[PDB]
Amino acid sequence: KKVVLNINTDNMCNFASYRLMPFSGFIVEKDDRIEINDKNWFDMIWNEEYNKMRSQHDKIIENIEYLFNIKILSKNRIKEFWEEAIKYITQVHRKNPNTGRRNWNPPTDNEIEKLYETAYNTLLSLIKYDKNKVYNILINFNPK
Amino acid sequence: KVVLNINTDNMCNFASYRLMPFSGFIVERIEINDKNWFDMIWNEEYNKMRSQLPDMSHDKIIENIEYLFNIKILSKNRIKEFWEEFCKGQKAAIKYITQVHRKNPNTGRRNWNPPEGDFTDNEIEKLYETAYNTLLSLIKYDKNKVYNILINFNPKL
Amino acid sequence: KITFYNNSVFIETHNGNYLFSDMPDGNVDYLILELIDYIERLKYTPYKVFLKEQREILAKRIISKKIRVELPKVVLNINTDNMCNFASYRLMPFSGFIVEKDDRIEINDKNWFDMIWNEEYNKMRSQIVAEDFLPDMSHDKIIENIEYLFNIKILSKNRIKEFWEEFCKGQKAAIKYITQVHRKNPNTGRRNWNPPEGDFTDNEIEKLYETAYNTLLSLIKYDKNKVYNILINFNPK
Amino acid sequence: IKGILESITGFSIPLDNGEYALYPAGRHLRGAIGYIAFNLDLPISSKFLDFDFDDIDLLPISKCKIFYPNSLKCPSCNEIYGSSVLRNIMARGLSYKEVIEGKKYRLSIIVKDEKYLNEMEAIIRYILSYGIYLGNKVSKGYGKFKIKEYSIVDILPVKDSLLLSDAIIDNGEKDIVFSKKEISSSKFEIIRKRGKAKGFYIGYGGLGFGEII
Amino acid sequence: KTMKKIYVTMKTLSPLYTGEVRREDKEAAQKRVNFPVRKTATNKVLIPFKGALRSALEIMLKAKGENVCDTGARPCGRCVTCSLFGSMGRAGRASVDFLISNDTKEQIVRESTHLRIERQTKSASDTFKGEEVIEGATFTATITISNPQEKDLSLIQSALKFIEENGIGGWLNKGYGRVSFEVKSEDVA
Amino acid sequence: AKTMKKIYVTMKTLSPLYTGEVRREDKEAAQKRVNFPVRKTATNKVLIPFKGALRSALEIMLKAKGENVCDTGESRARPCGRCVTCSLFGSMGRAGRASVDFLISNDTKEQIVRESTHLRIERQTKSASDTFKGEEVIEGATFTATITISNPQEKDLSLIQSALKFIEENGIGGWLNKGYGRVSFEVKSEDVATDRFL
Amino acid sequence: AKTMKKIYVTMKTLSPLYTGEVRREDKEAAQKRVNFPVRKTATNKVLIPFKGALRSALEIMLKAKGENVCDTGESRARPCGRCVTCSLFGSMGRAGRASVDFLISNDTKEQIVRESTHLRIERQTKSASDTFKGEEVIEGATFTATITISNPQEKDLSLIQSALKFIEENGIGGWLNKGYGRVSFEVKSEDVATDRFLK
Ligand SMILES: [Zn+2]
Ligand SMILES: [Zn+2]
Ligand SMILES: [Zn+2]
Repeated sequence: KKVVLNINTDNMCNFASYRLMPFSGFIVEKDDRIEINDKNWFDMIWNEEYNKMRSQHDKIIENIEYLFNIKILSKNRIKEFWEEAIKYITQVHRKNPNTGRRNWNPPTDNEIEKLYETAYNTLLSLIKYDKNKVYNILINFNPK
Repeated sequence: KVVLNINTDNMCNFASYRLMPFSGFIVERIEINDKNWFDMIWNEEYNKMRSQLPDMSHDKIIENIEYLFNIKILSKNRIKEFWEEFCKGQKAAIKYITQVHRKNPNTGRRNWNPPEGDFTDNEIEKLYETAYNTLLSLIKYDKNKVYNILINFNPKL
Repeated sequence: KITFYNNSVFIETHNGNYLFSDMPDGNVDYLILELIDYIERLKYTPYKVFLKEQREILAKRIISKKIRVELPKVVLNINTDNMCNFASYRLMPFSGFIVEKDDRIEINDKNWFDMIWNEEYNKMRSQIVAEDFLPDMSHDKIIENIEYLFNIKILSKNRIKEFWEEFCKGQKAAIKYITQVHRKNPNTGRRNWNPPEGDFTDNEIEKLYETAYNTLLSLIKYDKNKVYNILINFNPK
Repeated sequence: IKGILESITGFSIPLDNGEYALYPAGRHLRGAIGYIAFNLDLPISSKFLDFDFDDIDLLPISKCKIFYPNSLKCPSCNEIYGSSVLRNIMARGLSYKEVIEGKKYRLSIIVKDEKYLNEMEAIIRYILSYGIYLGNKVSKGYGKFKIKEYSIVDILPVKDSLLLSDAIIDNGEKDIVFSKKEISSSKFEIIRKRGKAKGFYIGYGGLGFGEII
Repeated sequence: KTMKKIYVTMKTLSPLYTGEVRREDKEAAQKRVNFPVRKTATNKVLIPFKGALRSALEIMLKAKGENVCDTGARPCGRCVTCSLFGSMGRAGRASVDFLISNDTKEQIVRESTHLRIERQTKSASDTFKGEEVIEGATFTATITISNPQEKDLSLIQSALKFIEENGIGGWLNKGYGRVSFEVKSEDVA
Repeated sequence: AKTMKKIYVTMKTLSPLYTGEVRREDKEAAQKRVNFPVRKTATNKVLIPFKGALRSALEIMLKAKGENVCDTGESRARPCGRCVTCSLFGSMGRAGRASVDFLISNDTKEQIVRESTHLRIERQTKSASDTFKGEEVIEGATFTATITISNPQEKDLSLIQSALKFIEENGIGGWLNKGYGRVSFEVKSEDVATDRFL
Repeated sequence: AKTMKKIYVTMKTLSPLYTGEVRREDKEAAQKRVNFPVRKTATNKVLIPFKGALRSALEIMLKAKGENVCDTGESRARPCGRCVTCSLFGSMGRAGRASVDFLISNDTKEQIVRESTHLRIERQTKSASDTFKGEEVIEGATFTATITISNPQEKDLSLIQSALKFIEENGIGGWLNKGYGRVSFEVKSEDVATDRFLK
């Protein structure tokens, strides 16, 4: 079969009048058309096959004032809550069983866990409140 | 033009493409060709500047290496060291296998690992000769075939 | 310090005493050029003179006068000795390799390239493996077995991650991975499993390894959507 | 001029009411070649400064042919374009939007008289060696556009009664805005018109604005 | 008139970080990498290079003694950096390209883990993943200067040496972005 | 602003040095052979993170001396912006004055990096229960770095040198408790102006 | 916190010391001459692992005493983090406060390193059935190590000294059954400040 180099020949050496080059490419049979392509090629198709396998109320506002005052319920939190939300809030409060690392912000340790719980409560309740009410509530706290 | 100058065997099937990992030399009538060209060219010009095997079947090779691996005549240190001398050429592998197999005239002790079991003297020497003939005939094969043969017995070759 | 003489520059540095060509009185470490008398009249005979072909014949005279004569990235040698003497030239019949780094250029032999070719061969071989890209239990039993081996840390998040990567590469690659992981070593007696936490003996530990083997074997027969919904609960990434 | 331009780097082209042009217009090609022509001393710069010269838009091309009319559907393949191509950029206190690069666009510069061709061929040579920069933030590296092909084919005008680009006629519901920013005059004007909607060439505001397909 | 075209070849010596700015591509990449590198849709790497040149010239010309505005304030329009790298009104003569890589993403861009270690406990308190460019990765640019002057190549090369010593892109204090810039000037008339 | 501080750091290893590979692609390529690869360049030279070690040294020393110095070591801890290491190394708003380069080796991986065998031995039967291969940088291998301080102060160099002697006392890189990473630093400082290039 | 403990140990060798070479390329260079190379630096000085010996000594004695100590010697065993040796030598969530340096010889190679011959003899015949060559460290060679205890306690120096006497009793590394590695220790400790470098 006809054989085509996809490799770059624009780097060479001259030894014994032979224009040689050490190379580490892969030879591919493709339907009576053989080719020898580089490592990048295999990187690209390994990525393509991986992506193909990958194709499958006043107290609430006062709690937000306290929490944003010590910045545990900060601006990106308010944004990503707006971007949303129950599964999000579940995913940003769940304590890691190995390290005990809740994904909130740092603000005693008992007060820290109470404040963390306070956030989960306030975050869950505000999603209970309808849109616009929370939206307005959240604008003067983080305008975005 | 392309002349591949390599065996197009050992073709695995990643995804829907029959690939085959390779490392060789492109030489310009362009001709991709393997490490044997570099051995030939290196010997040729290195001496031009100095001017002032047994053949046993592949199934029987695999079965005998499996048998000697179970009774610990061939071990992971031996399969790795023989692979290192096989990468150094087909003449260093002959020297290494001859050095391991040889009976020292004063002691009579071959450098193989002794078998594990209840084998008598003639059976032990027959298995030593089996290891010699098997690793001697294995060299007659190419690097990829040698690699697929010994990669089962030693997974970190 | 730069003095003068009859055209002579006499630049003194901290390293060496150059003289570009009356003669001076100090040491003229490097001299740059009847002149033999100009050499012989000059105190502290120079180390190495810096001298169209008549030059070379003159240099032979400078060679005979017992004076060194030169006729007009750091490079290191990783070579041998061998040596030879042909046509008044100490030689070496060697062919090799010029390796270019950021600061050094080194001259290496073919043995270093064989070292590099062995490494590149061993690198290439461990990229393409087999056909990249069974028992059976119920789905809920698979859930409680993965929960139980997660609690006792036999099946960990890293093991679930490599299981998902070997499952995306296909069925046979994942079969090879679990048969490698559950491989009891005949000369050592350990498998490639995380040992469970808890007060256990050898029999229930071996049984738990067997149910880990059977659970990860029976999960392979399921499709990718069920396996993804089975393993996100334990490994969220 | 028949050719294909590849967006090497993305371009940002803002419009009023919040939106961005989904591809570069012919006014931007006209402006950028006018900037190159003043920077090369070629005598076409006074014609550029004139805004009613016919003597001399960039629509995306498809997997087929050219996309036709904010979405632009393909004629044959019926592939869809638009609102999957715009991308938001928040960079150092600025929030703009751009188009992802790596996409291929048409060439439309049709010289009605032969007398300036050489001139047009000359600036195409500059583009063929250096590239044209269309859009906002031109000096920041944005808006690069290489040429992949170049040829010259004469064209007879329309012999019919659609508007691929936009048009300027009477009073319209839509609103089109272009500008004039004259170097060596210190003058910039965001000039306003209304025009019609989309879907030779002119009609009827400018040469590099109207299109009849 | 004449114009000056400077081809900037760039070799990477220490790993390069330029944060991705495309929001949809960022949030497509945030499930895996917390700091995606600035990437094209042609899978190439973008580096802003007019800001680094302008800032280098501003600090160097300010510490020399010349009257140059400091951005970080509107441009004055009368200084050297306003006549070269732009002012609100007068456009800049020096259009400076993005530093486009000659290679694609899969050869030069790697996901790398970075830490935050507690000082007393001496364990990894925090963790993140950021994309970075490998070293030896070659980037190309061409900058175009219309109506050049005598002090045109020297200012560009001096700002280029300031970027070699200081770095380009983000994470500059940690050692990221230390590059070497070769050059190639030509005059087009 | 008219002057800058250039600290050329030449560091040699008295103990074997390990720092861990960070690139995932490089690390997953390396575990087919080795379990703990050393962080290297794509130009095969060894790289060590350096700003974190100097910053951690200054935080521990300055906290133990008694200055009002914030701690950025804890999880998601915020720098205050008032202490001397916030001014010297970085703050949440103001950038760091010291642009600390990476520790770039002079030699490549074939000269200084060597793969070795580490163990885990049972205490009762005295047998090697586990075994793993890890790369390390050899002893006497030299590394170069450059610390560029813009807007310098009088006491910045004393702080950097004190942090360097603390890194000699503790170690740099990983596996510091097992004896790895003990180093010796040479310092060449100099005052420059910023318009040497001009 | 404010202070840290410095424990300088100077260990002299009484019976010959072997600690095996770890580097695979240094091994493969040295197996053409010596079957058992000694652990060595690139600056030709002998390296000995020290943290594992002290840790294993403390776990063995504190387990025999009956104290709550985990074992980190079984296969893939993880430290709990609540023991007494878990504080000194580390756990999964916390590092060890006692950073223990490698034992590095004051002399160099080719001065304390001596290559020797070892035997295996038939019991029925009394003939040298096997022979190998191993690289040892001579007796009287002096090694120097430092232990930096970051957060000192009252019982750290006593625990370190007790582990040192156990290393004297058992041997430090290598063929400890045959009699190799029997050493003795000299201890000099001081409570230095953490801010001593801040002049
Ligand atoms: Zn200005
Ligand atoms: Zn602070
Ligand atoms: Zn414990």
